Amino acid sequence: YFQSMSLQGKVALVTGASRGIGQAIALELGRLGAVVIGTATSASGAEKIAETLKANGVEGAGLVLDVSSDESVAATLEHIQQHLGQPLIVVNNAGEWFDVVNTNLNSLYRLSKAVLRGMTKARWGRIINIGSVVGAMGNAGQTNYAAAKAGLEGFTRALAREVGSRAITVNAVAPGFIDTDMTRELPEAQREALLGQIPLGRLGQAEEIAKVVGFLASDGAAYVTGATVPVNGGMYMS
Amino acid sequence: LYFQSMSLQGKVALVTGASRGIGQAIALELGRLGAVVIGTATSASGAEKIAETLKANGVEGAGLVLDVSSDESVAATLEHIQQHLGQPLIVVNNAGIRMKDDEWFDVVNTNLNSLYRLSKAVLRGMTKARWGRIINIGSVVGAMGNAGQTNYAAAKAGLEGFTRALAREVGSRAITVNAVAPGFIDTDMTRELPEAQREALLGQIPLGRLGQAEEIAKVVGFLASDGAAYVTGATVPVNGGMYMS
Amino acid sequence: SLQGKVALVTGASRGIGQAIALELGRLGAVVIGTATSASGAEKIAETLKANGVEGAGLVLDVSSDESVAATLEHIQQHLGQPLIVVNNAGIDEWFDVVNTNLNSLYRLSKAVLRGMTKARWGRIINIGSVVGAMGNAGQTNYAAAKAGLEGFTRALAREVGSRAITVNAVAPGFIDTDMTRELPEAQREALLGQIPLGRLGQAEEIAKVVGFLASDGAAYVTGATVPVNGGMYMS
Amino acid sequence: YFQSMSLQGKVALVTGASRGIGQAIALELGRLGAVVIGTATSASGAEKIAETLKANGVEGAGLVLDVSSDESVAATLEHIQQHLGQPLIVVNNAGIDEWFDVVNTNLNSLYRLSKAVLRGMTKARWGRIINIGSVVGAMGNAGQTNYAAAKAGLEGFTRALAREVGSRAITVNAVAPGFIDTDMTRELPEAQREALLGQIPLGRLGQAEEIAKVVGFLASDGAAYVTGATVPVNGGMYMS
Ligand SMILES: CCn1c(NC(=O)Nc2ccccc2OC)nc2ccccc21
Ligand SMILES: CCn1c(NC(=O)Nc2ccccc2OC)nc2ccccc21
Repeated sequence: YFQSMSLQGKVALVTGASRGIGQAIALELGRLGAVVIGTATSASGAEKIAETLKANGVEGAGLVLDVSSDESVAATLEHIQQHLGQPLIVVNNAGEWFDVVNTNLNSLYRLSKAVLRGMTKARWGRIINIGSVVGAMGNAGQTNYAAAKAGLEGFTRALAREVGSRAITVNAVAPGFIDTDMTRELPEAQREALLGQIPLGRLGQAEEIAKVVGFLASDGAAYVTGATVPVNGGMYMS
Repeated sequence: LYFQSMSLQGKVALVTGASRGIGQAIALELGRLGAVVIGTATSASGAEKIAETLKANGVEGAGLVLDVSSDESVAATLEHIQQHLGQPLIVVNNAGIRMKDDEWFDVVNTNLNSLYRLSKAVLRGMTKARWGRIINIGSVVGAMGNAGQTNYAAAKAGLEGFTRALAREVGSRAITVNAVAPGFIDTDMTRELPEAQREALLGQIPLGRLGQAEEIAKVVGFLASDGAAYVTGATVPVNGGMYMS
Repeated sequence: SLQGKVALVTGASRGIGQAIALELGRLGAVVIGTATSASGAEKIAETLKANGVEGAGLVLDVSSDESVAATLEHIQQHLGQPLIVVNNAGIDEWFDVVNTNLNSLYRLSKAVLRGMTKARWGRIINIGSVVGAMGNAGQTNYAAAKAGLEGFTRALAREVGSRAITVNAVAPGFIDTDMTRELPEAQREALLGQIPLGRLGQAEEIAKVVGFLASDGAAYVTGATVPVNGGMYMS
Repeated sequence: YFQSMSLQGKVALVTGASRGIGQAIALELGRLGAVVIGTATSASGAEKIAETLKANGVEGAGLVLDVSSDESVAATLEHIQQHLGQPLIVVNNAGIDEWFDVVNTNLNSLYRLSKAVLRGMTKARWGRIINIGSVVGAMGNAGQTNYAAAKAGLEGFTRALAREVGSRAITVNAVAPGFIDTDMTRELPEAQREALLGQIPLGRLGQAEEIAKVVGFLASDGAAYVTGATVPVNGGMYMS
């Protein structure tokens, strides 16, 4: 059918939506017809999200959420339920190597567990996990990226297996080197070395992540689950 | 003249093995998205069936006879398409060629040699246009036991590696190369199963059902689009959560 | 040969852990095996003595910072620094189990690394869990634990490599243990039919791989997970 | 006079044994007690192999083999059968936009050889096939492409063949080297060498002997439950 009908009738929760990849996802799910709730860690972030949605003709809301807190999670979901409805599309974009991976996976799990009750009841759902962008400094940066990706992949596949019988899919998107504020002011030598390892020869656009998410949220992705889609211009780091 | 804003309009898509099943659903999905579609089969009747199926669904294009194992068939088929329809810039390779666990070698070797032949031939046009999409379709699970697993895991491993390598080679030209790896989709093999076997098969699939051909096609249609321009070298599994390697 | 080396093997009172303890001892290491109880520890100490292996049995709870620190201090004072460390002890449930096991691996590994850093040599070898149950939940849990094991092992290897410490893992498939022994004949048969070699693995066959990874000739292997599964791959 | 060697009584065929990794594997299997047949593509290679085996006290032979030729394969194996015995340990270390043809041909060669030696293993109900992957051949994107493609084909092939032959207690495994100290790496500029080392957690190149040791373990009885596996030997440098 028509693109702006793809998600009509669905409420999407997108964490970390005030800028960058998260904002582009919020706008793309809106354009596909979802009601969109974007989150930020501050009140002004939340308000910016609400304004950006309105400016682009997307219905929904901006909210304050801290995915590391049980209380923030439970309160936020109760707010959404009462005022907008049950979020059946959930995009986790809000985030040395050990602590970071362990904490991010704990956060994914907390949020996922909380939104699954609604999806179990509806017998339908989409959980999409967004991995971290390539950039960070070092052999340490490489270590950290490969570890986070490996944890993201394994988690996503496990959770998909658990929830599959309820027609809930769980997938992940693993970005490579994407043009965000974080990557834009990386020293020129690191940026160049990164470009030289990307077959397409350019950075990815936030919108190019968002499009993949939008597809995974759609009905035609209903038999994709447990998958991690790399969006990296052909640069594979393991 | 009619200019579409967010569609495959103006693109010519070649879909090999389009007379039934997955290939046919892909041909119809790319047509619905606005491409001109050339579907192929190894026989005149398959080609005719394709041409009729396109016309019934309002899709412009053609059914052609193509044998991907033959240099002559490949070159002739591409020359024909060039002259009459234009340069195919979306190419979907879906044509591949008691099941025992020794059949993996010949099948994987023949199919990769065919993927390579076709891909090489259509790359010239994509290089010249500085745009392209090559999308390789994997083989479905062909049988229920050990041999079935062995042959499916081998074909999927060859497909993944080949796709990633080719993507690296052509990336600088803004040509993406991806693959779609199906799991269990509705087939004769699954239809002719005893009820206990069918139920045990479904119990190995987290979603609890077989996949539809259309559900493969939708993933291919996305890969062909502009918004998948940064996806390359990837193999998207479409298997309801059933992962076998 | 491992003469002159002190090896710590967690979970050594039976099965895979015990076979690893005896194998490293046969290769000449001084061996400290651990159990969660005083009787387990004592059984370990008796087994080592019966096989002529110098070392000790100790009580260790890898989930406790105090147990870890105390245990390592005990070993340092009485036997020396453990430079070969084999982690074989482990604790909708896939999440908590994996998350806790990786937290334990990390705790122990971080503690034993001081001594390896000081020696400029080390071997950490993580043992994966055997397939724990038949069918989908068993597959989910096993694949998840294996995936977390592989990624963790690779990341740690990258962090400690410059100190000539290797970090590797061994991922067993179906091994002849109490779990597989208490299976009904029909289940056992169906299981064998999914294993190309057509038999269950022996605990000793895990121990031999570990014994090799502990050796000098494995010095360029790091970050690797060796599957010991008779050709049965699940993920 | 009597020593119990872990491969005593076994005949090992090692392809590509005249230098480097293949030679170190031939010497290692010999030290472990096997009778060793090393091959090369030329008569002088073969002779060099035979001299090296003799200098190290290893029984066996150097032979000319071209793994791309059915005639050379069948003739060479028949020769070995008649004069030395059935090779029950086989180590494939011989190889020849080019990624395709190289990988595709090497896997076709592995298959030809493997198929030919399997009848003897089937008869004995015991075997070891060990496939050696290519070292990283060049710095840069093409080098990465070719290396990742070869490794991916090697892994998939090795796992499939293992599945096919498992019921006969024949194991099939691969060893995937990273950067090993040989002529290619020995002659890089100091800045490139230092940057290469900085991508290897262990901070050094691997030795040929360190690949040979892993092979020697895989050939042993204690590796009997390892099959289908690809052991990376790369100092922690993982490229895919
Ligand atoms: C947080 C520990 N961890 C994990 N996984 C993890 O924590 N959980 C996990 C991993 C795989 C599958 C399911 C999981 O549940 C968290 N993967 C890692 C990879 C590299 C370093 C650490 C990793
Ligand atoms: C037919 C031999 N073969 C090949 N042959 C091959 O040419 N593979 C290949 C070529 C280019 C790039 C990647 C490749 O494999 C992943 N790949 C296989 C994978 C699994 C089982 C057998 C395979």
